[PDB]
Amino acid sequence: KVLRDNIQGITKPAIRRLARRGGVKRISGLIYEETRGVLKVFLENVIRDAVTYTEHAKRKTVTAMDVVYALKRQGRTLYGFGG
Amino acid sequence: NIQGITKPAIRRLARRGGVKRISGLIYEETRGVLKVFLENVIRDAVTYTEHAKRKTVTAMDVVYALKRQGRTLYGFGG
Amino acid sequence: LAGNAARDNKKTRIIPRHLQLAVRNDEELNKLLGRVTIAQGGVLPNIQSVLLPK
Amino acid sequence: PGTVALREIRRYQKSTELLIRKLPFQRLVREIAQDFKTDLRFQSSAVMALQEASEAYLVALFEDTNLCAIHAKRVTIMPKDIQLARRIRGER
Amino acid sequence: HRYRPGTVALREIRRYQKSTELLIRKLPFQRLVREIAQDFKTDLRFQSSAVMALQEASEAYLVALFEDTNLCAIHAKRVTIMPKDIQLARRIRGERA
DNA sequence: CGTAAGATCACGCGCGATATCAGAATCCCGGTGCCGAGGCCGCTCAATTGGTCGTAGACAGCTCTAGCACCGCTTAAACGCACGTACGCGCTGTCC
DNA sequence: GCGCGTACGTGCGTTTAAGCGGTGCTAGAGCTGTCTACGACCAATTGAGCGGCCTCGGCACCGGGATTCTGATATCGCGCGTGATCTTACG
Repeated sequence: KVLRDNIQGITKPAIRRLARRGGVKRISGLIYEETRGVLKVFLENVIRDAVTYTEHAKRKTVTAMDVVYALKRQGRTLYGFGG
Repeated sequence: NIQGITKPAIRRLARRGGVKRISGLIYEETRGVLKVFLENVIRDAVTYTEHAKRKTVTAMDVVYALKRQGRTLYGFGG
Repeated sequence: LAGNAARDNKKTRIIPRHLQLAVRNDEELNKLLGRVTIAQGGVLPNIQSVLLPK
Repeated sequence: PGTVALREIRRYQKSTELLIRKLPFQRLVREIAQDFKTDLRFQSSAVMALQEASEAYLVALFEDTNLCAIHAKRVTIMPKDIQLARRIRGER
Repeated sequence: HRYRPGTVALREIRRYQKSTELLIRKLPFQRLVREIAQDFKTDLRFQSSAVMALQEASEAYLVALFEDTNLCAIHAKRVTIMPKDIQLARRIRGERA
């Protein structure tokens, strides 16, 4: 089934909670769309790298190892899922 | 010694950086920052040199140190 | 791109500055050399608006 | 105004549970992956790792954004703050 | 006559951004490098090329830092960089804590 | 006839853009020298092939478990409005 | 510092798709047996890049001339304020 406009699945309360964990107190209105854009860019880069690694492995399923390798590529190493 | 990095030299570096107006305390803050940066890079370079059993720090040591720090430099035998 | 730059600067032999201009002016090369400082490269000419005279 | 903001800050800085909802995030990730190549499947742990990384990145970005906002004698974060933070980070 | 404050600064910006020659005179910088090195190991020698590499790297780093500092100052509606600008820039960079 | 209120023309005073001088910038051009670039010659040292071995990889077949999908249920999560209150914007005084 | 316009918080009301569980189907991953292509190496062969040594020149430098750019001033223009003349109203 086709997928469309899911970027709006990142609802305003979620972004607000995120900023709250970021120590932010007062949030401007225009922040939310900028945050969605930033998140989209980050996901595009990470999933590009992950899908590349998956293609090399000749697999039709993306594995957590792929994600961890992609993150390590971006200088954003992650613990807790292997590697 | 550290003061040998003259205020006007910092002014020139800032100008090349695109700064128009400079504060008085800048100069000293820049001196501190440069001191820290040189400290780290030269620490790594020496570390390499010590491991090379040489009394003469080489340019290759500096290049390897800069690479360690994610500040790769070109033009000295990369 | 460096030869192009050297032509623009009216020189026959490429010097570092041409390499720096070709790299930084080009988006993708600039990204690739994102963590590389080129010796005797210098910086691109860039003056912030508010710093300009009125 | 502003009291519950501090309350929420304390509450969400005490805990670790994820803040972005699970299923919207999964749908977004599936869409983005689809546009890179069709007919991909995901290990749920891969999705969870992606979400962990995204949330960590966004929280750090918001920290830097708040730092930028304070630097401008302001208290409300605004898009230009995010832009400055990402520029200084060397992101594009 | 007299040039209005702030014009020769722009002229110097244009002048220096067009050139690539180093802006810290060599000998003071070299003596600073030797002093800093001495605290890690005694009786050391440096290849001139090594000193030039250090100077290039440091000058480029400082120019980039000043760019970021100028951006920070402009963000605060200001035109003069101040220590808080450098501190914020380095903080966001992740160099300073 | 005579005095008071209103509209228009003339004259005077104040703010802004654009003709001129002048010192500092910047570009172009005649003529010379150089240290780096370019080419040829020797010389090592590097690249290629006859032919062998185990090693890794490709392939095919048997085994199946979490991957996917839907249905029903429950409910925490998400969206719109009253408002007023602190925050954002703009003007202004001071002196660093 | 002062003054004014206002974005959105709390609360309330309303509505909805996100998690649990329950079932059902199943895709290609994972693990055994077959089969086969090829690179390190040894001998022997051959030839090319690096360096030494020659030769040559694009641009720095000098010195001079020519074209440009801010700072200052002053005129033209427009806008605001005041007095004189013409007009209307009242006495």
